[PDB]
Amino acid sequence: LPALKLALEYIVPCMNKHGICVVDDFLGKETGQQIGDEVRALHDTGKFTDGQLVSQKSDSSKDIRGDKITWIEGKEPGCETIGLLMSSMDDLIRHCNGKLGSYKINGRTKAMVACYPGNGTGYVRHVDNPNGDGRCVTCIYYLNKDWDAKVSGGILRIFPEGKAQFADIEPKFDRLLFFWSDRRNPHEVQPAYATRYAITVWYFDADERARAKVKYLTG
Amino acid sequence: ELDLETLAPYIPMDGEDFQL
Repeated sequence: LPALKLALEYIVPCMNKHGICVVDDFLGKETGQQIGDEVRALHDTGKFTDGQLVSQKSDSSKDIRGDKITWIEGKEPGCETIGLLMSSMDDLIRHCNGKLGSYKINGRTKAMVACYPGNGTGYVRHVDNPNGDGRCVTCIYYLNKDWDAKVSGGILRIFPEGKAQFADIEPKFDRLLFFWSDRRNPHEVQPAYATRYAITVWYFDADERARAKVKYLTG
Repeated sequence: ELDLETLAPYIPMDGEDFQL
């Protein structure tokens, strides 16, 4: 879909009013299935490792998040369609320049390709960026063609601050999701009983990310 | 209260980030 209109007339107002925005049928069936094949190839060839946390304490990571992940830049062989997804994500964000709150978005993370391998795995309630690490927008693409959340679970439940309802996001095939990464949107991945895939990038606010980098580089 | 960073999904702080 043309990025300019999608960004300015839907994503921007959705995000400013609600902090959450769902765009269904983002890339179409053919591209979505190609991304699925690339993700399944990453899985099959042993690329995924246990998802990690910002700060590590005495606890096992698997008591917090049960997924296995790899990071993708988009130019690797066999990841070209994931790269197209990332470019489309970036195109929307660039068309939102200066319209998403007061943020100045200048960069992002690599893509995290994540799998909850059924078996009841999930992610306890958490905030993506609680202490100012620079992340302002979480962007997730789901690619689960036959997912029936009523049986397989895996719903992303977001608890947007100040709202009278929470937001249940089924991990639907070809669904794109945006939400503010900060404390306004605590969220949990409810237990998954089938293999569940999602691809996330986090967009950085320039000033906050610069401060977080200064903190890291000074110890 | 709990340190919410112990629950937040890791991202690399080193290297660069992707520049748009």
